[PDB]
Amino acid sequence: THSHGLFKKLGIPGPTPLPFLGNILSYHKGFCMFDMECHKKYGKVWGFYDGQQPVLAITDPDMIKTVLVKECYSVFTNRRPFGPVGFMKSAISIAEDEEWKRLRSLLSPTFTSGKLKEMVPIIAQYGDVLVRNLRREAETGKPVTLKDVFGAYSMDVITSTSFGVNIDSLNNPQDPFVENTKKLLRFDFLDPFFLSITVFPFLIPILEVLNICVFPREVTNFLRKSVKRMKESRLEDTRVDFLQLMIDSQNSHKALSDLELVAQSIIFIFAGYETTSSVLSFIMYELATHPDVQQKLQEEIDAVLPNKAPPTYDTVLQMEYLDMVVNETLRLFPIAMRLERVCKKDVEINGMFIPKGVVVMIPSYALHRDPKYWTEPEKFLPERFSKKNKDNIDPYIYTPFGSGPRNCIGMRFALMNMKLALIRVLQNFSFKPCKETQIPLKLSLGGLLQPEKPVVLKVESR
Ligand code: HEM
Ligand SMILES: O=C(Nc1ccccc1Cl)Nc1cc(C(F)(F)F)ccc1-n1ccnc1
Repeated sequence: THSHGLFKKLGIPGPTPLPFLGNILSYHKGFCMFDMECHKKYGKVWGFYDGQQPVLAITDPDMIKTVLVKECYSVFTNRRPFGPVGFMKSAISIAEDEEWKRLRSLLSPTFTSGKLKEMVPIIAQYGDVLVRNLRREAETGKPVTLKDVFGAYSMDVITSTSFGVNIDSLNNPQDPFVENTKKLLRFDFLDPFFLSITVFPFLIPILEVLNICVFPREVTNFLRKSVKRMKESRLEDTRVDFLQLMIDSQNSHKALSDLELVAQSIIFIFAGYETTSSVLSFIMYELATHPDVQQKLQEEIDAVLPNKAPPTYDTVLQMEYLDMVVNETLRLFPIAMRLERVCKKDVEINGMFIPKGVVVMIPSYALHRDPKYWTEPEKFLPERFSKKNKDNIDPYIYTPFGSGPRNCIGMRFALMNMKLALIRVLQNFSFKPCKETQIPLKLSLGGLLQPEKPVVLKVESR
């Protein structure tokens, strides 16, 4: 069509596109598979079309450095729009250009290491809540789905970190916080809706004026009113909360708005609910099929934390083998699967012309399983990140949280929240592969990096 000849005139390889659709039909196996194939059959740089949108994939570590870090503020500043957002336009992950830079500057102190030390005790409380619910699940003698026990833990952590709501989600699934935020799941960009707007981006403004938001409107309105209630109730009571830290910044760039505060509060829930639980389920599955790693980690946890001691910020950063298990699992399963930046101007990077409007993509999943930089990439060898071998890895081929000024702002929080859970559960429980567990676990063919079947494992007291 009009823009389907852009990659041919630049001498860039890629799958031949079909009219009105581009290469969306090649998504029959999902983004992860499709990127790995195009890597094998085209080399280091290739291109494809999401409808009429040209997407350029780069794998050179220097080019990834230029896009994500070097020329970030100048050229590659924003991600591609993904649908009708409504008032959630002010979310930091959705904000663009000057709005994003202000929001990140006014929200960066919220994710300091010092503020994280102050949040460890609160996250610790629901680690003990997790084992109690896990004790009953283990005594039943039946396999346990890890997605639900971790989702309950992640929900409990989010409600206590973002707000002052202290709830046991597993046994109290009736609080309006628990019910509405339970629907804040990841986006399957290969479902009929997101596929349709990817081929029909012209329908996004139509959806917006219909007040059709990508997020559930009932959940957003409830959470906005809840913050309005809490903001008044916190004043009447006159704290360690993502909200309170934002309140303590609003009263003292230019400023942060009341609606902006609500928007960022919801995005923290959206960025943390399933992502933490999904990675936690992935981590425990890999420990069950490789008990040697599970044994050494359990021994290391007992060494740093004798007599089932409670974890502390400093002790968590001390445990090395736990950091190795988390990193290697993220290498096998980068749940973002991709990193995207929009080229706002005509620019040349590392001797390559990038015309304005092209979406530049970094295939995180494809790079993390590339035989070039990784040895036996299909295996779970957590020793790759040993202190001696933790330098050979290129920090721009392994990008689980992204890189540059637009990386995951909650990387330290997520890593601490995940590790705090892993210490408590492993030092009390051991996990064995039940029959229903798929030993060669298969990944889903949709837009999410999730297993084909929910991971079920046998759990027992230690
Ligand atoms: C283990 C779970 C998580 C993983 C694997 C993950 C990964 C990522 C990735 C790959 C990005 C895109 C970075 C890039 O484009 O350069 C991102 C962005 C972001 N994440 Fe996370 N994330 C996780 C959890 C969280 C949590 C719990 C929070 C909230 C406390 C959070 C807050 C954010 C924000 C605010 C951004 C956008 C930052 C920006 O646009 O400037 N993430 N994350
Ligand atoms: O852009 C993303 N990539 C991603 C990261 C982790 C897991 C899965 C994915 Cl696909 N995720 C994202 C998107 C939004 C937006 F929909 F508002 F754009 C808001 C928050 C996050 N997010 C999740 C975890 N950390 C950040």
